[PDB]
Amino acid sequence: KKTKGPDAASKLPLVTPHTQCRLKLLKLERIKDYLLMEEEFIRNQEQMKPLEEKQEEERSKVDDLRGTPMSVGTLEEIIDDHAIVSTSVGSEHYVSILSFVDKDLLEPGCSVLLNHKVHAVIGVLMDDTDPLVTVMKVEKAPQETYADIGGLDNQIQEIKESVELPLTHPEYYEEMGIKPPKGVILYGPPGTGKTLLAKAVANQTSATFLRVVGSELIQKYLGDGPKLVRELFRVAEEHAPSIVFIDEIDAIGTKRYDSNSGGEREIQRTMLELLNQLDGFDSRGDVKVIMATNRIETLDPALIRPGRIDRKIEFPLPDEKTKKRIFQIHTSRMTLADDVTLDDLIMAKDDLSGADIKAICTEAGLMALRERRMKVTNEDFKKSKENVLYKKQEGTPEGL
Amino acid sequence: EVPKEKEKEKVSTAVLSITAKAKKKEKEKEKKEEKEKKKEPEPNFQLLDNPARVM
Amino acid sequence: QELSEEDKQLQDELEMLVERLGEKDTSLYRPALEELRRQIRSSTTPLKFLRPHYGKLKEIYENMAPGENKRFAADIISVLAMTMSGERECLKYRLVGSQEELASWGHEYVRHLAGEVAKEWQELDDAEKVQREPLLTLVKEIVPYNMAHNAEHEACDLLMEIEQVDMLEKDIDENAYAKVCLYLTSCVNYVPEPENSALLRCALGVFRKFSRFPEALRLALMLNDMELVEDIFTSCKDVVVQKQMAFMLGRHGVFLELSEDVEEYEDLTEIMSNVQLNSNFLALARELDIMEPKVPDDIYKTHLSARMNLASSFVNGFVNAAFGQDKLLTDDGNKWLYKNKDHGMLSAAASLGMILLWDVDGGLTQIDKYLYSSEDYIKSGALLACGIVNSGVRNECDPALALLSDYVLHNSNTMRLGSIFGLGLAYAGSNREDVLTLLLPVMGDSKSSMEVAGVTALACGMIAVGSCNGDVTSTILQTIMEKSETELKDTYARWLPLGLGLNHLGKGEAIEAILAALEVVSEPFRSFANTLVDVCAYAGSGNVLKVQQLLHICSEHFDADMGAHQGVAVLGIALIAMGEEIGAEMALRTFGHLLRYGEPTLRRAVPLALALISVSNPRLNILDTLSKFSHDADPEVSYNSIFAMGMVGSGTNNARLAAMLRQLAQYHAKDPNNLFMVRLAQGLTHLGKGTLTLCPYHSDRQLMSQVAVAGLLTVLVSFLDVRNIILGKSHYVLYGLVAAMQPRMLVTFDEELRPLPVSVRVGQAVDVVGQAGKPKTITGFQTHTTPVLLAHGERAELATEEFLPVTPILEGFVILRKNPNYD
Ligand SMILES: Nc1ncnc2c1ncn2[C@@H]1O[C@H](COP(=O)(O)OP(=O)(O)O)[C@@H](O)[C@H]1O
Repeated sequence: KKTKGPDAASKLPLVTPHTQCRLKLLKLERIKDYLLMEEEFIRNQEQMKPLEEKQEEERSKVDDLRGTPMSVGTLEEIIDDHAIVSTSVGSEHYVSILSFVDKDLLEPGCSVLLNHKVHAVIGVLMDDTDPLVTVMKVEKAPQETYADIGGLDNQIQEIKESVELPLTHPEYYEEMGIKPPKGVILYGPPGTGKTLLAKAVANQTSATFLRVVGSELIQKYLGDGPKLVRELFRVAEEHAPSIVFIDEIDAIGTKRYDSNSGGEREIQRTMLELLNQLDGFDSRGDVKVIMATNRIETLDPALIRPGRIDRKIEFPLPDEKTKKRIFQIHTSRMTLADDVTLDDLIMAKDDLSGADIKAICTEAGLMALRERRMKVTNEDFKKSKENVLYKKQEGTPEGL
Repeated sequence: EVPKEKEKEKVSTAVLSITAKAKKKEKEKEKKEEKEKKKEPEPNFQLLDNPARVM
Repeated sequence: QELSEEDKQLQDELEMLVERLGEKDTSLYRPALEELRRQIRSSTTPLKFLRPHYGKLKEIYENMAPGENKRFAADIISVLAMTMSGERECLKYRLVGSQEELASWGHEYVRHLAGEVAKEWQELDDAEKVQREPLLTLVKEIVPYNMAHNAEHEACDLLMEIEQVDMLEKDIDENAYAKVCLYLTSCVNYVPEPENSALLRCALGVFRKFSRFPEALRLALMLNDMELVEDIFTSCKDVVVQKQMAFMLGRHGVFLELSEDVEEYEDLTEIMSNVQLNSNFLALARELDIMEPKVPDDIYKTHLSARMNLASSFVNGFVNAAFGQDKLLTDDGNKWLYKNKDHGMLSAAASLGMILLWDVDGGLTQIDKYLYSSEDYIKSGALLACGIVNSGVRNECDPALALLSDYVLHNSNTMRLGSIFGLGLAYAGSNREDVLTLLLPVMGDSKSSMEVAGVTALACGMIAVGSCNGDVTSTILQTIMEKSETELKDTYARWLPLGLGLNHLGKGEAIEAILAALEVVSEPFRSFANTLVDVCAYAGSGNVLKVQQLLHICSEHFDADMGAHQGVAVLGIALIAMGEEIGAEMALRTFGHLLRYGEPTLRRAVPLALALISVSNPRLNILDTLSKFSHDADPEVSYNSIFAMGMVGSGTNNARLAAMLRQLAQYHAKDPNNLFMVRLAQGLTHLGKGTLTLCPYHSDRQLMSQVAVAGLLTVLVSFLDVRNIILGKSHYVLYGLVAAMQPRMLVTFDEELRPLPVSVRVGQAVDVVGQAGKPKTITGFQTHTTPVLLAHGERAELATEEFLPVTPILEGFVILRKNPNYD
């Protein structure tokens, strides 16, 4: 019922300075002038019409036969000449449309019009705007790019190779006749994991993306957690081949829980449906499933096997240079200071992750805005360290 | 008896900011590079032949 | 509201002070303001308290006796006006003020002062040049402050607002000049022409001062001033800068004609002539193992006819272009052309020359046998093959001129056509007086057909591109006048305006004289010709005014059918501002609305502009939109969409796009008209094995090479109406891609000019930090040996600080020298 959405927005995010300067001013003037010229173009084309030809052949033949009164009902079945439509209050009509028929946009389970009196379909509402049962493609192909995250070059190269084995050079193993949808099993500290998302946006630069986080220990009798994701990756194959990011459910939803029976039925269903979908002998498609976790220990032996789920990748903690790069990225938007106090905040620091880096950057601006408002607050040199302590790392009575 | 009709369908250009800045430069270059017959004489002093529809 | 206790106490204290300063007797006026100003200029290194005292402070400042008291009073009014500004009261008070050292009153004050100075400098009339000097002195005081406190980019903003980039040169030091110049270059893309040339000239001035000649040549090429290019080439003297200049001219394709008095002149003219281009390109292709001749059949994936075989030959030539290694047309080539039917032998031989392009020695010997062929089409194709071979690459003895001796003006139409097109491709950008004086008389011939005259105009335009050749234009106009209008405006006179546009490419302004001379022409062809020459001359400028004129004219009904010039307006829409990413992707969106609600001619021409925007750049949205519109009802619209996909994927080897074209081939297997050009699109995608890109934007994708865009535009002008012309005869116009076909890999030499195996890090290079004019940041270091295919979005960077390049721009050719700290 959903194929694509009109992407006529996000007007050139590449504003090079992202700070108020003449160059950025001039880029915006070119942006606005083009908007003015495009609007003037379309308005002049629609107003200074190519030709006046009667009632555009609309009101003469089709509009009158469509009629004034109408009602909307879903279209159920298709037959060679007629069409089988399930209208409101459970009515069912077998009529051939010939006025304003667009068979491609008609489709089963879509809203069509009924002209009353002689109830015959006369049109279709392609908008409809109610495909809301299971919605996971709403966040498809996220705009985040490689440049958003730095200092992770080894992992970026590894994931890029693992996901550019398809798309790029598919004939490579098409000739090798394997077509492996191995996916990637991602490790990493609990202080990260939404980077398991950030490193995923590198592949999200191509095709769409689906996310299943937390899901459930599929107590549902039908199960169909992984099975519905199988249907959605089939939908992804219908679309541009998407990836499935199941961070934290490859861990909990697929736990190496070591009891055998009487175990919430996910061990029976979820793990067994995961390896069926992860085996290329059952389902085709360029879909690559990114299984990311923060507990490598709970890797189920089915998930452990690289024979079906290959391309194990470990996410380590950032190094000194990586900490410098991520701090530079996060403070670039805020113009931390003119003294550039960069290395003092990370030189003695250890076990600091991306979420902590983002938090301390945000809190540095918050503390400055609190009362120390001084644009590039001269206090920021040490207040960045003041809010990098911020306690809140870990707290547990004494036991020492 | 005379319509005095005009079909324009003309809308003015909405040049606003930098096009208008060039227009200011265009201003910089462009700076150098029936009463006597209507007051008294209404046509009421005419002569008419003997066939004349007059109330 | 309850404020802070100490804050309220200080507020009351300042209230008492301002009341004292507002008292009647002035004997206490001075001490009150002495006390006040010290804490006024305290927080900047307060202003909240004096918010409601605007009128009282204005009265005190006006009432202050002239002298010290008045000018401190004007000082305080100025530093407070940054908050209480209904106008530039800060600057009016400061002009009345002391004009002593201002920079100590806080960074916020000096920057508000700088902005207000820029406003007044723009506001003051021409007759007012009294206060301009004090504002300039204030500017020359704040620029060092900006340089010290990393505010050089807004310092550049105010200096360009006041048109004082000349003293920007003298003030800027090299320690921060690189980012300032990058900021200038970025502003160049959007500034209109007069200040655009001004910023280009100042950028040349900075780089000449700081001995930054390699990037200065890049900027000179942007300025398209060959005189300044020669001047700066003379200015630089070192052997390393001399030889990198010669690479840059050779990579651009324009030959610089100089004297042998310079050192190592033989190598300089050789590397400018691209003699070693072919040898290096084959050597790198062998090193990548990408040399095997890829069959058009297994490109087609035939696991599941004369024109179709012709398309197969053309795509085979596209794939094996610049290689010269293809036995399909070499061993049994004579059998293939004999088996070929009708008009295609000329194109098959030209395709063989495409295989042998840039291969002068090998190509000439392997085409000499086919030169003496029996069929006129094969002979003409062989001559065109010779011109393709010598195209782009320059030669000392220039064999093309002597080889095309009788065929240049030969009576046979096909033989003359092949020679003329060959000479045009050869002398493209040479601007040679002898070639011009030999081909323009051929232009003046009356026995040649209308399309032959058009091809002569095309050859003259591509030879004299961006030269404003007056005699070429006069001959063009005279030939148009002599030809009768009725037979002029049929289907083929569309090459004469193209030659005019090429000859005045990138110049503008003077086009008024050409269009005024052309005004005598009747509307159906004049309205097309003047628009074409205008958009070609103003290409790469971003003229929103010109494009909205094109938008207005294509908005007309135009329904003998003069509405053809709506198409060239569509091409002009993309052509004017294809330079940077902005101006191309909203132009793309404009094309989408054109297709969304547009005339049949408009939607016929839109895919051409779509391909022009992003040739050789496989943008996902472009590929999707073109694929969705490839199945439109209008056959010509489908043809343009097919070719647009081929062009945007040209020289990319994009696997998913190739799969889409294969699906299109299955879709269009029933109709050969779409089928053979879908094959053509696939051959374009795999052209040169993807080694040579087709985008005319080189030198970090920001320089317009006139010859390449000339050949590309000629192809798109042909593809305005291929529904008539490719079906009929124009199987030769497709060979204009030689100009746009340039390699996109890195060839590293050394000071002794030997191929270095130095490895570099290659990956996506997009802006991360925009705080200033920082260099573009690269991510994804997939480092390997130096032959690396440079596509859009991604750049290259040296792996280590061990080999210093002649220029930081890393594409095409580059010399790497050992760093003094290399160890
Ligand atoms: N190395 C990095 N560079 C840039 N941004 C990062 C980096 N690491 C994390 N981030 C950003 O910080 C956010 C939190 O990252 P992460 O540590 O993955 O979250 P969590 O710890 O909640 O899983 C992410 O959304 C990501 O965009």
